[PDB]
Amino acid sequence: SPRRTPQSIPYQDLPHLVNADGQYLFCRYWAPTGTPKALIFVSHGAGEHSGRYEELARMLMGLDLLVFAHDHVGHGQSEGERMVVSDFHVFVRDVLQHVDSMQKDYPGLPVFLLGHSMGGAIAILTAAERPGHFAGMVLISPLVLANPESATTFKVLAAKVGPIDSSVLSRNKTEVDIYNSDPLICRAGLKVCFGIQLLNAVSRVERALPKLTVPFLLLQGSADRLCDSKGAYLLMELAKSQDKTLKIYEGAYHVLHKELPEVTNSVFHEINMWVSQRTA
Ligand SMILES: *C(=O)N1CCC(N2C(=O)[C@H](c3ccc(F)cc3)[C@H]2c2ccc(C(=O)OC)cc2)CC1
Repeated sequence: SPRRTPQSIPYQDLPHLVNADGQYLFCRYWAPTGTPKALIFVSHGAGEHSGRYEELARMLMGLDLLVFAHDHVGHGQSEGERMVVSDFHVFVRDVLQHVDSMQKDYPGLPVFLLGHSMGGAIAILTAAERPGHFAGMVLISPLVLANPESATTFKVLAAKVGPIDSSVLSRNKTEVDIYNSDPLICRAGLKVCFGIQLLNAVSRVERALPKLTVPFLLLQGSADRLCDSKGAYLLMELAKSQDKTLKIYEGAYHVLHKELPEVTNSVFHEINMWVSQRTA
């Protein structure tokens, strides 16, 4: 019987990969017409999927980069129980599988990571697992901090065994409406087991910072209620990277690449300049 996405589309008709656990991951590619100058993997956040990066990926592809992504396990069109992961390292392992496959096909090219929220924690853990392997990282409100009250709470709830208000994601109301009606987004509350894996991700990110040397661009909104801006300042201070830059968007919420047009246009421009300077 054909393996199908959670939306019932056969994987045989879609770009995909099978991970180390035998699970099908839905893949996306945005390849330039000419020979690519670099590769870039796009790592999405919790509850979302790779299609949300369509416009950013088309901008990167226009700079002669070959952009690629997959929906993380338990997300979007990939297999797995929704927003469940046996251990957070599965996300890192699967990104390395896809990166290694692309590097086999395009040897010699520099490879960048771009990650938002949970996807940024995955990008940090990926670059920390292979020091010197990546040319750079673009982090948009990465998940690097855990609230201590939620942390102790989830540990006790896990020893025994609510959806986010979409308006906190962005000040751009049309983008909030798009988010609320995308069938590939999981807007359900956090499962206790997955909350534990996000706390593991935060703890692992803390331990990786003394070894994190990859160049990075960090974009953070000052009014982000999901990833507090304090974490972006701590990441700038604690990462060992010789090439690190922070840009703060005053008043902006969490999803900077889908924020008010003035913020989104600046985010696209800053990522373009940063990646262009490091692929020249
Ligand atoms: C990006 O993919 N992410 C943004 C942050 C989000 N998140 C945490 O880091 C919080 C959390 C809580 C308990 C845990 F056990 C593990 C992680 C969770 C969260 C933060 C803020 C809110 C909110 O509504 O603020 C107003 C809801 C959830 C993970 C995904």
